Amino acid sequence: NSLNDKIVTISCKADTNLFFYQVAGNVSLFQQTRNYLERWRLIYDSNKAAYKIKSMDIHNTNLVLTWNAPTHNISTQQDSNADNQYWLLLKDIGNNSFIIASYKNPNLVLYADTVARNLKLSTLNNSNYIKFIIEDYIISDLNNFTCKISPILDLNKVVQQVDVTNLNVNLYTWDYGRNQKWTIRYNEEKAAYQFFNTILSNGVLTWIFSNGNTVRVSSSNDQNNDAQYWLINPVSDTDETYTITNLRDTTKALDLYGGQTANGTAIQVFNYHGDDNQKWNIRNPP
Amino acid sequence: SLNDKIVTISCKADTNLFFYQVAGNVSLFQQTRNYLERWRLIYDSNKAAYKIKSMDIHNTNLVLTWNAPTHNISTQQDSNADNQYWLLLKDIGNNSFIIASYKNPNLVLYADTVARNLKLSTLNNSNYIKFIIEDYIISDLNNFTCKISPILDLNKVVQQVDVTNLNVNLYTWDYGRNQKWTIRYNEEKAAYQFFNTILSNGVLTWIFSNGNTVRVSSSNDQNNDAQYWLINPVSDTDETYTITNLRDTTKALDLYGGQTANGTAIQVFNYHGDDNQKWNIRNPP
Amino acid sequence: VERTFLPNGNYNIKSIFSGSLYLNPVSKSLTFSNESSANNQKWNVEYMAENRCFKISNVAEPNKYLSYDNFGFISLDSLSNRCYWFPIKIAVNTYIMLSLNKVNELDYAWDIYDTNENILSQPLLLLPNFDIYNSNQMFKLEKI
Ligand SMILES: CC(=O)N[C@@H]1[C@@H](O)[C@H](O[C@@H]2O[C@H](CO)[C@H](O)[C@H](O)[C@H]2O)[C@@H](CO)O[C@@H]1O
Ligand SMILES: CC(=O)N[C@@H]1[C@@H](O)[C@H](O[C@@H]2O[C@H](CO)[C@H](O)[C@H](O)[C@H]2O)[C@@H](CO)O[C@@H]1O
Repeated sequence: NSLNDKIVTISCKADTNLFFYQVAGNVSLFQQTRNYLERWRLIYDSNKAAYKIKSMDIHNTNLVLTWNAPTHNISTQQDSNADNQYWLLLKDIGNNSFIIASYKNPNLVLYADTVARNLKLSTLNNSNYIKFIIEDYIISDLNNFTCKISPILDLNKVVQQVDVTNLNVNLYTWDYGRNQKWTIRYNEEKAAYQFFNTILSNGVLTWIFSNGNTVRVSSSNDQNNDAQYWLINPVSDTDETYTITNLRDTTKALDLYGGQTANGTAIQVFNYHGDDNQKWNIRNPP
Repeated sequence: SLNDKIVTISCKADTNLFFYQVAGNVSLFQQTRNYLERWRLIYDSNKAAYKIKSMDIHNTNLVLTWNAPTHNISTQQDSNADNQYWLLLKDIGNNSFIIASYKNPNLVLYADTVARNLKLSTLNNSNYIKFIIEDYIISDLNNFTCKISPILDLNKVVQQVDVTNLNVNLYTWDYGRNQKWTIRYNEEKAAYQFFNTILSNGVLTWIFSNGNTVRVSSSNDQNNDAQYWLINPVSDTDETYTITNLRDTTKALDLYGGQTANGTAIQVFNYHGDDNQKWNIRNPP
Repeated sequence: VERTFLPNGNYNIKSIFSGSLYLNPVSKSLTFSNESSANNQKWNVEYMAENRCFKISNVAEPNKYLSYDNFGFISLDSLSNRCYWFPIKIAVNTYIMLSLNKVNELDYAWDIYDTNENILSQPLLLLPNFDIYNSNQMFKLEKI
């Protein structure tokens, strides 16, 4: 139930920089790509109490993680709902990791070969090579991502801190300055994110709820302030568009004043209506 | 998250059998609602594994031990040994646990329900290696049909007045069905409901739309977080609890004034730790 | 008369992890223990021509044979189809021991778990085999 239909990335506890990567029926271990090549949908069968692991490949749309019995090899094959295409997701409590066991034969579990950069089946042991990190793909893509943020009304402009001493936040033309770059961090406890401006070490995007709708950078050593935390919600049919709502009051959304696109225009929060001035592109700095 | 939690452990293959400890022997036994079936999970972060320690009051140092290389599982003195550590693997979607030996993770606990004891097996898809691990309070209270007494008088109980009057008051115990409550735990809400056994779907509710009024309502008001309650063990007791409402969690359940007489109304009150907000939850004799 | 690469007779059985630990029964499990110089560490190996496999009985209990149970453990039991072993010689007297029967439609073999090459108190299990390179599945048969 809790994982059914969820789209995730899967990385190695042994090497957190290596992700399950799919192309043309081959599964390998590869650096983060933040795209469909490393995304998988978990499909629950209640009867088997097991999951299919389906590639989000855009060309071949029916490929699932498959154990090539009787070898120890893994591939992606057309989904035929076969027992060798089903997996038990066993969460190692306290370790925040999963052992992924074959439903066909639970004596065997996925094993990460970090030097051959691929997967195989193995009997169990206490190493991290059989432990995997399964994460919502949005969190996976955004966590520790250094980005620039643009209103969809003007993708040449960005949300910025004005400078190192002026903590105000406004819309401005993109000039590659560090005051225009933000590093996103996910907090597991709060189930929310902070945006660290990269011109400071501990400066986070914050709703100053003591001054109406004002948003500013403030220090993150002010720990019990929900106003410093945000929900990042993907807009449908887009790869880079998000609504951004405040953890204190989730009805309050990151808002471009008036939908005005001039330099210096205020960034604030405002009641959520989902119009274009509350939609943001979070992107790689070029 | 699980570290230092006190839990019962029961079999997915037979949810009426629990891990049971006496004098070094572990068996599978019916629900006792006592320390003989309670275990503290002790996490070692470097091993990413747990010790499983009996809450036995006589010997306080016994842990679930695999007597390698045999098929036998027992409780032995804690010596922090590898055969005393266990991987707790939660089977997601199935809401159960596989319990694998740290000394040999290919081997997991297997419930021999016919012999009423534990052994070991390599991994498979049978229910005999799946286990339900549950906080002991939930385990004891869930589906428990009880009677509820204030500690100021263990001879009176909280009752619904009758099948037509859904008011809730104090009254003397006479074994009436209106004087008994079936406790049900909502996993989603992480809270409890009290079902009166004189009704089918009548639950104890906070009528905040009369301020402090508590009363029985139907649970045909599907989402209503005042039909729900938290139950908290008073320290170093056996049967004593505080009962707080889900809407306002400082709104504890309250005996009016401390009045231990018949017909004294039952209400919520702001939590003040006091004795007219303490309660004993018991098996009806 | 000799029919195969491994002559009939009495052997000690060792894991490649330790030259000083010897296969014997402990309760209903099989494990590797310190040299006892006794019969329970002696194993009679007999070739069976009809199936081209081997049956292996304990010298101290000559009507009990290495077999396997339904829990993944090697066991000592009376004769049955589960007592037939198909060795693969991979070195001078180092063998992988497969079950004659496919199990869960795979090759299954003796397997001993090691913690940094220590197998003390580990029971011998029957686990899947995929190749000849798994150290945990390599065993020495010493004529003695
Ligand atoms: C010049 C002017 O005030 N025009 C207003 C718009 O500002 C206004 O758009 C909203 O402005 C607020 C500012 O706090 C928020 O950004 C809000 O999301 C915008 O919708 C509209 C209202 O529809 O009316 C004028 O055009
Ligand atoms: C008649 C009267 O009010 N006497 C008061 C008690 O009410 C009071 O006890 C409290 O009463 C309130 C009312 O609902 C709550 O029930 C509360 O839990 C009780 O503690 C005591 C306080 O010591 O003082 C008088 O006797």
